[PDB]
Formats: sequence, structure tokens, C-alpha cells
Amino acid sequence: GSDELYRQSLEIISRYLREQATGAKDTKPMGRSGATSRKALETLRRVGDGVQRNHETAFQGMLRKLDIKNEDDVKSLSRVMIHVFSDGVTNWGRIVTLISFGAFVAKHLKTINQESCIEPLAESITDVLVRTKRDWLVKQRGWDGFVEFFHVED
Amino acid sequence: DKTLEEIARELLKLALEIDKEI
Ligand SMILES: [Cl-]
Repeated sequence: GSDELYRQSLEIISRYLREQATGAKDTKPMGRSGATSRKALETLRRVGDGVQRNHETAFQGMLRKLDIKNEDDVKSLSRVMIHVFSDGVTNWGRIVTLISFGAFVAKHLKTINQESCIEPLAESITDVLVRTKRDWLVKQRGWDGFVEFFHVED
Repeated sequence: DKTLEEIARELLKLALEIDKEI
């Protein structure tokens, strides 16, 4: 298919945000490169939740000021999202920061019966990530590099 | 003085904190 990087990225980010909001792992089969995407999801469960615990106050402080309740507000977040790159630095930390921000928003949407807004939220996040940093992601081997970046000694 | 602009700066600040971890 056309633009496989975007499709895969949306698949990963969609399922993570929805799983974070509902607390239930998805079981619907994934598509091309889904095996790598499964490992990236598990990586996000570990790393993403670690970021959320250590910085929940900062993230909650943002939600308080944002006061988003509908689809329009969700899309309006793109202006905020791009600031993870504001200093000219790009790394998997900034991307995990952005996705973790999405997780806090997705959890909120759940609590006000806006699960339908999680899908356009994931599209907005994937837009900021892929539409502005595609060159960086390709050079970093995409989600396979993501998985290898967070490899734990175990 | 916009809340959205203020939040954007906080998001950058938070990202720089997270660089120290991952
Ligand atoms: Cl790095």
C-alpha cells in the first residue's frame, strides 16, 4: 500500500491510546509489519507508562488548562504537539513524550464518552510525527529502530 | 497570554526532563 510508514505508525499509536483509555489490550489482528508493531506496543506499555507515572502532575496540569471536550478541540491540539521538537532535537524520547501526552488525553476522552475522538487524536499525533519527521524516522529504521532503542538488558 | 501557548512551553520543558531518562 501507499505510505506504509504512516499506516503502521497510526496502527501502533491508535491501539496504544485506546488500550490506555479502556485498559484492555486489543486482539484484532494487525497488518503489514504487525509483528514489529506488536513489539513496539509492548515497548510502549513499559516505557510509556513509566513516563506517565514519573510526570503525571505535569501531564495533568496540561489537561486542566486544555479543557478539551469534542473533536474540534482534539484536532486543535496539533499546535501544542509540535513543541516536543521546538528546540531542534529529534529522538525517540520526544516521540514517546508526544505519544504519552496522547495517552493522557485519550484517558480523559474515555471518561466523558468520547472514545470516538481517540481515533482522530491518534491521527493528529501520527500527522505531527510522520508528516514533519519522516526523514528522521526512515534514517532511524522506523519502528524496528524504536524497538531496538529501548532494548533492556533483561 | 494564551493558555495554549503556555501549555506548549510546558510540553517542551517536560520533553527535556524526559531526555534525562530515555
Ligand atoms: Cl537519543
